[PDB]
Amino acid sequence: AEHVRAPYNGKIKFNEDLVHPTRTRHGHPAFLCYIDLSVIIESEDIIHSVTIPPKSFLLVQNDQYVESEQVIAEIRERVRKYI
Amino acid sequence: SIEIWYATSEYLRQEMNPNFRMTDPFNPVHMMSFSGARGNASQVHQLVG
Amino acid sequence: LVTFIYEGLPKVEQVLEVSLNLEKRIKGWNRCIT
Amino acid sequence: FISTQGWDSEMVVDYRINEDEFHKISLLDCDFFIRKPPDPDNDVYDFREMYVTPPDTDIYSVPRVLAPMPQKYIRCAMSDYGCYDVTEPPIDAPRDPLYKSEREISKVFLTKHYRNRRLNDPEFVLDFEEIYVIDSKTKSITRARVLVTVPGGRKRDRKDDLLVIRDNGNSFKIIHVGERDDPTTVIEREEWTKTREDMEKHLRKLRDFSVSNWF
Amino acid sequence: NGFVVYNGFELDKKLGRPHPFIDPTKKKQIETTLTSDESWWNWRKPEKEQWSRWQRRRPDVETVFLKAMAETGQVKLYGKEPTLTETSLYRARRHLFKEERLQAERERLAKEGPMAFYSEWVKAWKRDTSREAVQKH
Amino acid sequence: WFPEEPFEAFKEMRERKVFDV
Repeated sequence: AEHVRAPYNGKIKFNEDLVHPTRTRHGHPAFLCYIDLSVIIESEDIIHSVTIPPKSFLLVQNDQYVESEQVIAEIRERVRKYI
Repeated sequence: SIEIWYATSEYLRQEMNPNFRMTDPFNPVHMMSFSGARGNASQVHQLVG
Repeated sequence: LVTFIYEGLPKVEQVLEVSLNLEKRIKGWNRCIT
Repeated sequence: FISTQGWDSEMVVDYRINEDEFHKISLLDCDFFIRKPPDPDNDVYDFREMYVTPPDTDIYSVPRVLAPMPQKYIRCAMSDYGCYDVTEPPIDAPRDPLYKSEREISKVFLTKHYRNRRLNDPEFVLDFEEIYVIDSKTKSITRARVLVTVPGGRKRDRKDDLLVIRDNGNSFKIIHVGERDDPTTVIEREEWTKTREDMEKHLRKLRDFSVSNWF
Repeated sequence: NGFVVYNGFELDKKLGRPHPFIDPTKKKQIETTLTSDESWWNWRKPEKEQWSRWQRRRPDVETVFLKAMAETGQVKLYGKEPTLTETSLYRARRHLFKEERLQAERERLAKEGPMAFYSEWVKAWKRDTSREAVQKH
Repeated sequence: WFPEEPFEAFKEMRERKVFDV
């Protein structure tokens, strides 16, 4: 599993209608991506674009603020648990 | 908890060498392992990551 | 309270002392060639 | 003899020329032929008839021309442009060489002598405003875009000018010989530029980069 | 033909003089982001600040030396406290500034003379140490 | 892999020079 990390501080810009809502294995809401999605980070100097490959989980929302080196996307026995 | 801290630990190991190569090329820990003399990146990560 | 169900050198030693396809092709080849 | 000016750019002629009257210019990807008028110095070139062939091959073809070519015979000085390929070939037989150095020539510059003066002439100077570039990769010949900065314009003292060639043999500039740059200065300028960009790329990923200074 | 032709910021960046990484004039804000009312629970800023044990910046040699060099005017920083980017840049380029200080000390020794220069470490010496005073003596 | 089909296996052995007529 490879983690896409935000390369700049900025504002996430993408259309949420091209992605399918899901639920991560960590219990978080997320967007499943099956296409060649384009994500825009509006940084302090210029606008930057990050390409998200298909079959990947997009963990951020549109218009969300992200920091540099922050994970924004994820690319991808029998045990018994007691409560 | 397992995967968030494994991803954080593995990201420190990746950036350990470019940090050494760009900002402290003659750092003793870097030279002792980058030259291939004694020690690998995993053991240095145990010391600095 | 509740129960959840969620998902080297020894290897080379057993090969020397004796693949799933190898044992299935030998079975297949034996009954046909003769 | 024949006039290749204005002909096709990459067509193969239907005859084998005689190389005794031609300038054979050998490059990495082709051998370039320019008709040579007889002369004791062998520095006289006739650009009306030219041919390009694959290296060591007699299948001649008219080269592609990207600029107007001279019509009268002009005396020129030839200088090659390229790199060295110092490789470590695999050692197969006993006493196989540890290294192999070859001169990969990719461009050939033809610089006209000022008023077609000879080398033995005590008043010999080079005319850097008249340079023709031969490219091996494109199998073509062009004229150099020369930029002149030394004062004087068309009429000046040709002895005091210096030619600077950069950008893979594409930038040609004439400066005064006094303002020549040291080789150390050139190497350090290139190193400083590349390392400055690399360092800025490395530091960009930090989240306080936007509120940080260079120093 | 037409082949022969006869003829603050953006300068500190060219020469390598101290300058911001991002030009203040060519700088834009980051607009308005989610206000925790149009955000998922996992991306909401906590209501109260959380104790971290990493809430203080780690001390090091680079910060102290950069603050001293900013006091002396050898370099200028974006703010009062050097950032981690500036600390990394200083760690990369720290030998040049030390060499500049050493050369300045050598020049001061050559200009003032041994009596004036080395009297800094001889406090019991009360005589005048200028070259003129030495020549008079 | 030699194919499981016996005649394809024979052809493979002929091509790989394991066995021939």
